[PDB]
Amino acid sequence: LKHFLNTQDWSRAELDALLTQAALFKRNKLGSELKGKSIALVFFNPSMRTRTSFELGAFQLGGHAVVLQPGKDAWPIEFNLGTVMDGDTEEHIAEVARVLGRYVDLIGVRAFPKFVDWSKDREDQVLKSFAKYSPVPVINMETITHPCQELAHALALQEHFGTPDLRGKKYVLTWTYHPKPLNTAVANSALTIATRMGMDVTLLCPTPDYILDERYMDWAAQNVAESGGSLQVSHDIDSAYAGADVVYAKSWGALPFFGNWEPEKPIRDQYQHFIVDERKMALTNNGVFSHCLPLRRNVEATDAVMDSPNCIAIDEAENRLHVQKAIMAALV
Amino acid sequence: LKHFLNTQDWSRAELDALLTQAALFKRNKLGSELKGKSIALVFFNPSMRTRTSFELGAFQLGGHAVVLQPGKDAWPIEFNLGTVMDGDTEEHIAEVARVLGRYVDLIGVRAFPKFVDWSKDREDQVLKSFAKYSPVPVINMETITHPCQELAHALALQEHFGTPDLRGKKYVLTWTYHPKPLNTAVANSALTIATRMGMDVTLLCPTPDYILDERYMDWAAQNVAESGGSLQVSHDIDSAYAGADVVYAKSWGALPFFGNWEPEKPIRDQYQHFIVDERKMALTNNGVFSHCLPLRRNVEATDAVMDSPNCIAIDEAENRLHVQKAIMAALV
Amino acid sequence: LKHFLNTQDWSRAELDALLTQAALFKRNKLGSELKGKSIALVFFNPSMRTRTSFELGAFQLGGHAVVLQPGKDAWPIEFNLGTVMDGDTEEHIAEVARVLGRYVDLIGVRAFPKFVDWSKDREDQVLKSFAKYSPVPVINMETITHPCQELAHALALQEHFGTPDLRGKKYVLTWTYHPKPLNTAVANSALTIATRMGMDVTLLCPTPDYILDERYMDWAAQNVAESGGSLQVSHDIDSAYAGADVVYAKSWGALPFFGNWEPEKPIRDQYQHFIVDERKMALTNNGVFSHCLPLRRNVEATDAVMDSPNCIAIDEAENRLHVQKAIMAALV
Ligand SMILES: CC(=O)N[C@@H](CCCNC(=O)CP(=O)(O)O)C(=O)O
Ligand SMILES: CC(=O)N[C@@H](CCCNC(=O)CP(=O)(O)O)C(=O)O
Ligand SMILES: CC(=O)N[C@@H](CCCNC(=O)CP(=O)(O)O)C(=O)O
Repeated sequence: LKHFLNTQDWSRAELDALLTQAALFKRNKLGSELKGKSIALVFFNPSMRTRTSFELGAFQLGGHAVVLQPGKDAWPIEFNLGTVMDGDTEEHIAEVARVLGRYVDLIGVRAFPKFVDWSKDREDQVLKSFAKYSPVPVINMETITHPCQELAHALALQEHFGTPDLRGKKYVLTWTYHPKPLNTAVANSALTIATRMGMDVTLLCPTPDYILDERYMDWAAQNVAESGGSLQVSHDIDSAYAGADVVYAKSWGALPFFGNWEPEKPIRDQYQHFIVDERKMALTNNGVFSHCLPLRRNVEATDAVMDSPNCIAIDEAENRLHVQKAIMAALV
Repeated sequence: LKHFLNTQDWSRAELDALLTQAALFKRNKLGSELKGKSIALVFFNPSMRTRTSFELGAFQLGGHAVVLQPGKDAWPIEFNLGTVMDGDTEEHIAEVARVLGRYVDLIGVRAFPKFVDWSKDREDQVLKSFAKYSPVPVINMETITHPCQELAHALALQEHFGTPDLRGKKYVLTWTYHPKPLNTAVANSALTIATRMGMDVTLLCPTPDYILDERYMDWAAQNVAESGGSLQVSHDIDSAYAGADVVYAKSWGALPFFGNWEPEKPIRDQYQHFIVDERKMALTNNGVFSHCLPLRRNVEATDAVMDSPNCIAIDEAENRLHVQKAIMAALV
Repeated sequence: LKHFLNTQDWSRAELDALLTQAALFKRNKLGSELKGKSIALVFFNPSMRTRTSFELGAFQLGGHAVVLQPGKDAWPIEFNLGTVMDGDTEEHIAEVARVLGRYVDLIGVRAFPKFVDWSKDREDQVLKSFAKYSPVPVINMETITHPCQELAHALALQEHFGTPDLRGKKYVLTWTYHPKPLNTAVANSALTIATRMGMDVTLLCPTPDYILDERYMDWAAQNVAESGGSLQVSHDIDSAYAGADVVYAKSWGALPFFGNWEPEKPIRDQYQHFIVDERKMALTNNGVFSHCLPLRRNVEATDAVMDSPNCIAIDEAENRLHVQKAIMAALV
């Protein structure tokens, strides 16, 4: 059974096919690829674009999406094995995935880390459990990676430059400020797809404590050696931005501080100058700027940058709809 | 771009066309006016009829409604401009409206005042922001006015009297009791449409403190001079009800007490006799009674009045579906 | 007007017709029985299978389900008559049911007891009120009985044994452990349908305090005399399980302790050995095991039992979709 858990699991040819089908769907939005079919959208965390785009995507292809929120409307779910369920969880994922598999044709799942212990969060237990027990394809709607975002982002870049080949472009993945410590998922995914696409990637972050999990740094290294791109880490803003063709910003909590955030608060607070403003963008090669959203204006990026004609964030957001339709079509 | 924010923004001819299309849709509920199209229903407050009628209306016309609740499932939204978003809000309406505009064909928004400062609530910031940033038509699902309710109400009245021309009828908009201070929206809208329709309107309320915002009293004055109706404020129950053809009740907090409600509590509590009962309705010219709902029985109106054959509240509620379908059809 | 409140209200012929239509729908899932029609799914409590199966069932038959949660998105509802609504409830069921009746073609309602006073909960006020005031058919999505579960369960059994005739089979309805006191609905329904089907039923529970309400014991007695089955209560595990063809487990709070649960805690806690494990199932005649779900593994039933080929819980869960489609088709 084929699932869409990570782009890293897919061959470059398969990903190129997905991006092309996405472009095709963007030209002809209504279809029958999902006629009479359905997808269960399981959300363990908030969402506006993901829920809306998947729900509309299902509708536009003749199917139907059922939106579920365990702990809210649906019953809370247990993922650990062999435990005595006398706690807060009401049922086990074994039953949840098997039951949904009798109803729907696809299952999407969104589950952010708990931010208590990265050793536990990095195992991707929720997503892996759905893929293990589900008799139908499972789609990652964001856990510790965000593959749907990767493709929406990639398509937006190929559209901007007018070509599917992004090799040679200088890509800057920069950490940015935020009052709270967030998920590294989008950053992990950006690093992954940017290198898979063969760009010259620079991971710009405040300190070594903000470097991404080795798993993704390794994927990136492997992707560069295969795509012909490059990878490097930087703690110097001006050098990183210089000559950049693309700048993608995202805020995330330092992995070393999982379960111990109050000491990280003062640390991030002394780097709010990482905010993407006109000055930094002016150092780029008339580069484009994007963000996965939701975005806090004048915190992660300034009003000027967001409203500049070089910001393609709205186009990338729109593309979530198109690439997800390609993903669902491919899996059914 | 044409939006449906207030009936006051529309010409009488346009409103008559809407009411006629609504009557047509009531005769032939299924259609293809929204085939393959979608509407985002953004709710910042509770709703039963509005969510249900819009959702079903979209379905019946071949489209699909996506229901969103910022702060619940969707991310909280910032509306103020140029501020540093380090608070509770996660994203700005500029991005929210632009993104939704890439997904849906229409956006409906429900956002009640915050009841802290009427000077701020009366600006209609949420609705105006959606209309400003959205590339697609925006529909008022109730903010400080409730135009969809106005048309459902108007159609019910024209149906009751068997004619679209309501000129000459004595219309009584009466305040009624409620344990809590509520939105003036429905009252503002009733005053607006009743005068736009050319009826002889009487705004019956306990004291001058309960008179509606000048904005609506002015709209009413302008509407009367154009429709041939009349407007007057009253604090005397029996004189107002006498010979009335229509009685529309709604409870609302006195505008002067925004941000200072505890002193208003004792005030409203001494006027619970404003409740619509058989005695008051017996003073009317065999008039009809209606309410926008939800309604607290034996508080806002008695069981007898609600169950009387003169109560058209259920018909008005049904009409929300028909007039909203006419509105969506007109905007697409 | 015909509603689906309880199987006990339906003749055996009508129920057999429903089960047969359910089997037919399971073979041909897409249809037009609900084309352009809609159902309002009103949930006062959590749900995963019920919401998902009804929503998908409506979609597969060409209709649309509107999911409502009073107190969450919809307004809270008052059911008592003639009271002064100055409390938490915003509107009365009289208005709610009448309004929904102008929008949808069917109304489903889920409302568990409040667990404070069984004398009040056993009256089934919510369900009865919807049936009383609704101009359209009402469907029980679980209140104090769970008729939809009864049919899904019955169909799964007929499928397992390869025949609609279950007479002669030894059926064991056993109480099982759970940290909290739960609804007797599923148990009441199991007892009802198992006897209606003519099986030899044994109600196995810890003590006389866990025996079901007389109403259901009476229905069972009446069903046995008509179907040719049998009914008996047992407090001995091994004797009950011996030679059983079917074992259905469910946990529920002792009726005598409604409104007084802390003293019941120690009582249930001394019977957690009622859990369905391999040892008890090995005493049966290679019998099948099922549960309505959600199920707490290693509490209500062990991992071994849940994963055994004799467990048909997933099939019963799937059948909720098919029997509910038969129910909606029959009522429209
Ligand atoms: C603040 C916060 O927690 N952010 C998330 C955004 C995820 C990407 N964004 C999306 O998928 C868009 P939507 O479907 O509207 O959430 C994060 O940090 O990973
Ligand atoms: C108590 C309360 O806050 N009431 C609202 C009712 C609005 C009109 N009513 C509707 O639009 C019907 P529904 O869509 O079911 O809310 C108010 O006072 O403005
Ligand atoms: C723990 C709890 O409260 N359980 C419920 C389960 C009801 C039957 N189960 C269903 O209808 C399945 P779903 O639609 O997913 O809830 C009870 O005890 O009655």
